[PDB]
Amino acid sequence: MRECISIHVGQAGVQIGNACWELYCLEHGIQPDGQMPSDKTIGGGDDSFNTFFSETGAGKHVPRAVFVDLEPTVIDEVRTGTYRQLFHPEQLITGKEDAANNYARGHYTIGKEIIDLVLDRIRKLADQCTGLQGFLVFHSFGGGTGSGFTSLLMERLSVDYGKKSKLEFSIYPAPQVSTAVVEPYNSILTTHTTLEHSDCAFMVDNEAIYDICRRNLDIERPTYTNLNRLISQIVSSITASLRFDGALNVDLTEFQTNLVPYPRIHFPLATYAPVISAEKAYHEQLSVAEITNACFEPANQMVKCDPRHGKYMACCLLYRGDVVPKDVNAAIATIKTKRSIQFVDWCPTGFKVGINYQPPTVVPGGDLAKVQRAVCMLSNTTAIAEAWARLDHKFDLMYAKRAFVHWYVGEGMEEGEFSEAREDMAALEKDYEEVGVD
Amino acid sequence: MYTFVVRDENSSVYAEVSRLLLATGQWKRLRKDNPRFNLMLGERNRLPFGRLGHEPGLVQLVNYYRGADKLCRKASLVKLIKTSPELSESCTWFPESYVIYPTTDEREVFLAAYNRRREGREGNVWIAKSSAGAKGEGILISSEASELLDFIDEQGQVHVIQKYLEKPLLLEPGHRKFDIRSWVLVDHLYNIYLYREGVLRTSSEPYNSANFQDKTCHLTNHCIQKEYSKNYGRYEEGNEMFFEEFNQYLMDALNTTLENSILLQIKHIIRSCLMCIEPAISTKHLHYQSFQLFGFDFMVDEELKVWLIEVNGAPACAQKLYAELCQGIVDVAISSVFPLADTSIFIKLHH
Amino acid sequence: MREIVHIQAGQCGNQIGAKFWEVISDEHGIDPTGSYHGDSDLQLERINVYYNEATGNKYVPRAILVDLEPGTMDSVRSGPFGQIFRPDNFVFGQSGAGNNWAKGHYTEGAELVDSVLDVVRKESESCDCLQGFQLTHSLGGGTGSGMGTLLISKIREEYPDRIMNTFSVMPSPKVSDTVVEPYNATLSVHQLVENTDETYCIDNEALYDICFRTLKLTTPTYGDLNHLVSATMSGVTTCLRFPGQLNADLRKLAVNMVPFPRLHFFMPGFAPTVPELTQQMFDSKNMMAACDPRHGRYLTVAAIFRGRMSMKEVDEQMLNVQNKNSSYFVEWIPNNVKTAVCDIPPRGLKMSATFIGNSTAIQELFKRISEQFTAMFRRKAFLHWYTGEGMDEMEFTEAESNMNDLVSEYQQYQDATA
Amino acid sequence: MEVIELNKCTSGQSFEVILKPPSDPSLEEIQKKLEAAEERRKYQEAELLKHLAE
Ligand SMILES: Nc1nc2c(ncn2[C@@H]2O[C@H](COP(=O)(O)OP(=O)(O)OP(=O)(O)O)[C@@H](O)[C@H]2O)c(=O)[nH]1
Ligand SMILES: CNCCCOc1cc(F)c(-c2c(Cl)nc3ncnn3c2N[C@@H](C)C(F)(F)F)c(F)c1
Ligand SMILES: Nc1ncnc2c1ncn2[C@@H]1O[C@H](COP(=O)(O)OP(=O)(O)CP(=O)(O)O)[C@@H](O)[C@H]1O
Ligand SMILES: Nc1nc2c(ncn2[C@@H]2O[C@H](COP(=O)(O)OP(=O)(O)O)[C@@H](O)[C@H]2O)c(=O)[nH]1
Ligand SMILES: [Ca+2]
Ligand SMILES: [Ca+2]
Ligand SMILES: [Ca+2]
Ligand SMILES: [Ca+2]
Ligand SMILES: [Mg+2]
Ligand SMILES: [Mg+2]
Repeated sequence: MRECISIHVGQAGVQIGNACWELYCLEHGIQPDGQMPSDKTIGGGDDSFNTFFSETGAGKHVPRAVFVDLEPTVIDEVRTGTYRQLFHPEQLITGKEDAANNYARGHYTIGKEIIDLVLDRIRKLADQCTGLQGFLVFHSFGGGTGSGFTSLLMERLSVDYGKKSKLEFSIYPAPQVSTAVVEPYNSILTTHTTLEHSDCAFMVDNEAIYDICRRNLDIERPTYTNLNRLISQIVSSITASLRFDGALNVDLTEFQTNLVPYPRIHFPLATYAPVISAEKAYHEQLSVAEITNACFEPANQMVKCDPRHGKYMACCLLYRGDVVPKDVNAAIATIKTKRSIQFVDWCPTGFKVGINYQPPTVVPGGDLAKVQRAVCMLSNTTAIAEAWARLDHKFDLMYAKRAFVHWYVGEGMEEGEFSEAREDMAALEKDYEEVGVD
Repeated sequence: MYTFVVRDENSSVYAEVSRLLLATGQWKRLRKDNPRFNLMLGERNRLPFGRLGHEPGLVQLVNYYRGADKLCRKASLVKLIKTSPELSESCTWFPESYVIYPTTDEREVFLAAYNRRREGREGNVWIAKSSAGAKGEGILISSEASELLDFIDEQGQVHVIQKYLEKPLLLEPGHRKFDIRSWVLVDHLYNIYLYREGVLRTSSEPYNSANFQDKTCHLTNHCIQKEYSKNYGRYEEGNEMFFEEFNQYLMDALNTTLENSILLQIKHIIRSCLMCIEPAISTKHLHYQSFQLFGFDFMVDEELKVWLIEVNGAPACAQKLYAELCQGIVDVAISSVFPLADTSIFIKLHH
Repeated sequence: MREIVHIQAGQCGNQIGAKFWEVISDEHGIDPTGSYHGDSDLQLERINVYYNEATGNKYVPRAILVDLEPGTMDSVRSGPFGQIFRPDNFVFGQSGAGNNWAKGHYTEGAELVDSVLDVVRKESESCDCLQGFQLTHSLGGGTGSGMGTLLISKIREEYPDRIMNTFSVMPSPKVSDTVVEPYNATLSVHQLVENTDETYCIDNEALYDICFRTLKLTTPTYGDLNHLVSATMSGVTTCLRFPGQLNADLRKLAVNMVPFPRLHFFMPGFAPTVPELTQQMFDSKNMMAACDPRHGRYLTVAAIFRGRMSMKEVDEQMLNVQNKNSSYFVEWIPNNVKTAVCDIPPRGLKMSATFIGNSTAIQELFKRISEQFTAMFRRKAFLHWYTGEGMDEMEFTEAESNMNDLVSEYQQYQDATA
Repeated sequence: MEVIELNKCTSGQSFEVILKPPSDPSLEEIQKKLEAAEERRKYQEAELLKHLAE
């Protein structure tokens, strides 16, 4: 058994981390006090769920997680929340002045002051690992800590742990829930600095999560808690293969080899179904072919783009609940009849499929209904480059006039890092084009 | 009120649609890159489809279908025809055609059938075309394959070669060739609307079987007959004959209708072309919605068989009909999504 | 825990400042004794931003009161809450400033300023993590204007990495009670251009018209004008005093509101259904700076709604004003209007809507002052009272050039396209 | 439609479905990066403190 360490950076990263860990505990049967009645290996074990949970002699199960934010408002609600006793105060790290939605301030000014303490506390968790896989990093693109400090930590993790794999879960900025005008700048600057250190990054556009919550859960103005509860679902179905017995994506390395044939194009599109509101008296279950077919509708994607106008290079199907391989191959065959699914010449037209018999777990009181079969699709389609085109254009409009740039220079960044980062994503947008376009 | 932007200012059709929307009193025009628009009358090349449908609180509409290029360009159309089961490489209404690149390429395909009919001494006059050429240039006809792709390796753009219509229906008086242009509007619901009024764009010099040299007996394009033509304008003004008079000619001269004799074939070719790509370009459940106006180009042989020769995704109208069509665009494609305050000119082709 | 230090200088500053502490003390449930007796406990979650907590859970405003004459500060010590303030934070002189910016900045104010920064420095070191400073003052007088901007420049020297905010009453287009106000205002604007991060511009003619035309008070007073200001100061600082996340501290607000460092002068507005408020909030008749926004374009905008309301409607209504009036927002700053909603309403009202615009139409205020300044300075009228306190003429020229440059910048960005 | 690499266990099943076959900076350089940024900051603070001393 090989371990994974999760790192939660900034407000978004932490609040999403705390929704993921609550969901993990319900899925594995761990209580708020870290006690696992189903666990008969006391104070130890090489079970696959031990990839995410340590174990004390007293029988507590501790997340292999570190939370870091440069202001304490958010992490302290973890210290006082219903899962407070899950963590050791040494896994939670606070500044007192945050990055003020300023990449340069989280990366250069404040990141320099705190990066070495975060690495120490990470190292203490890595010390008790018999064979570390790598890290899953949760953060936002728009925040100053999420963008600025995250990219600095990835640079340092690539040397302190040069061989380990690094996976990202990144929140792409959406104006309907965004906190700052500068989020396009922070997104581009951190993507450029982080790109050659990330092995595989699953980006969630808050816009898509927002309108799913509106349309399918009938929440008229979704909150972060509503967004995070759905986000945790998709995250859990992606990490389930690391925490449960199986033979697909059992190692962080498999994510890259199965989904990322091109190192720079390491941004898989996630699509999830079914998202059904829990208060609707009830619904008649959907087929395997129906939720599988929902995975090709843009209204269910974590990022709103049109895969029909690009090419796939890989596709995984992660089912949970009452599903068997017969019904899957039937849905796939019939779905390739009616859908535009064009792979690249250089790759086979195929689907890797995983099934876990445990139906999806839902949080009590949440807005999502207990289903008995769900599916998450991971497809590496060039269509996700539409998200880079949107951001790059917003970046361009403001930067042509140097709007807000003085806030970054004032922190010691040079104007040239702006042009450098923008030229990188210009290349990336073109790389995406040569692959998926004729 | 509603907002819209104009990003191809040299479009005759949507130049007039813009003018009619402003006369509404319910539409205001922002400029190029104001993103807070309801409707985008977009550019022809590299229109940013990825930036549409991402403005909170605004239903957005664009006058182009992402992906309609695979049908509106020659190389793409032939690949579409031959590789789509719905449309068959044995397609009856599309002329024998082959994609061939200068200097995936059907050039040895092409002369296999060339010699096959030389063996049978059947008609062996082909034609080579491209998307880059215009002005009746980058176009050539001849009987011997040898120097017609001696002629396109002479260029560096992809060109197609296509069996030439050697026995076309020829108007009299004149003994002259012609094309038929039909305008079709696909709205956001993918209703296929056919403009009741077409036009025959005509040649004004008798069709000369004997030599392909001078391309004014051969190429019915509006401009070459306006530009290298003695009698451009004699029989009909502007070499534009419209359906009412063409109908009367076929009746008087061959005892048949237009609707019967030709239109049923046109409507069938349109349905087949656009339903074949619906799964690939429909915006039914997309964050933005599309409509688009196409111009189909058909030719008719002597047996009253209709042939499709190309589809135009950014078409121009005929001067007599700009008013009627352009307002039909507003009522069916624009005011369909953006209602205004308070018979028909299209043929719906069901599906 | 992200504490602010409040300073009020001159008569105007101390009056406005005094009523500001009345309004937000009631909002946070503090009584004139400094003891809390409120209903909810969001009243106290961020009370440390503006109040020092002291013995017996007595809450003392982190406020410093400054003037060159004792009169106006006897009035505040007499007022409803005059007893809430720390008596050592009254820092006062006896000479006065004589409506003379030079006296406030260079001579009379020089004698008193080091005692003010002594109190500022003791407040600041009782701060777990000082956020910045906010000053209330007039630009037309001598103390708030001349000594106010001296305090600012001295505070920037000791705290160069902290935010500096001002609420600044500016000369009015038609109304004046002193002859030399153009000189005092121009000399202070030059100081503010370079040493503040955010300035809220207020003038009395606009505040008066609201009082008379809208709230139908037959004979408005400075007291009425001052309740208006203090109500909108409570509004613009709601996101700093109550749990939220948009514009929750002074630096984050600055990053979202100031695209270019010199254009940090804002138009405040206030109002009074949800479609009702959002129409009011954007009307010229509801802003307090006597500039019409339709004569410029918004570089950024911050809208704050208070009370309990359908945030779905608020989100929908703001979107409609943006898409309805796109012409008045720069197209090269995407999504430049940000909305915050806090549940606790102001007293008397149930749904508030305060507006913070960074509009290039503020150009008009600086050109009004520039035209007055030049008409006097071209003839050196009244200048001997300033050079008589030691000033050079070139100090006036430089201030004039800088305010004219500021006007050119606003026009530059008013014109820019994408 | 081949169904290769089938694996089963108590918790679930895995397999592949083919439809059609085909046709970093040093640690030293990092702090040198953060020190050049810290230099530029203090050069800026110094010029302001000099300007205010003036
Ligand atoms: N989905 C989701 N998005 C969030 C959450 N919190 C913040 N965001 C988004 O992230 C952006 C703001 O970044 P934050 O994470 O709050 O900033 P930060 O990382 O804490 O950095 P600083 O506060 O500037 O130091 C906006 O685009 C928000 O919409 C969250 O809990 N869930
Ligand atoms: C239709 N557009 C006209 C706008 C009228 O604008 C205003 C503003 C004010 F601030 C006052 C005002 C008030 Cl309200 N209270 C006062 N107490 C002592 N002085 N003083 C005031 N002004 C001094 C100069 C005066 F009285 F000498 F005129 C005022 F009267 C009109
Ligand atoms: N296989 C064929 N046989 C006979 N004539 C043909 C032919 N293909 C094309 N033509 C004729 O040559 C002319 C020019 O061909 P084509 O339509 O492709 O040029 P073009 O792209 O400029 C038309 P438009 O200007 O409307 O886009 C046509 O009007 C047609 O009459
Ligand atoms: N709103 C308001 N404005 C005032 C008040 N007192 C003075 N002013 C304004 O400020 C100017 C006089 O400045 P003042 O505060 O008396 O000067 P200072 O004491 O030297 O700072 C005039 O233009 C008035 O419009 C007041 O109590 N309220
Ligand atoms: Ca165990
Ligand atoms: Ca690496
Ligand atoms: Ca003295
Ligand atoms: Ca001293
Ligand atoms: Mg934060
Ligand atoms: Mg053409």
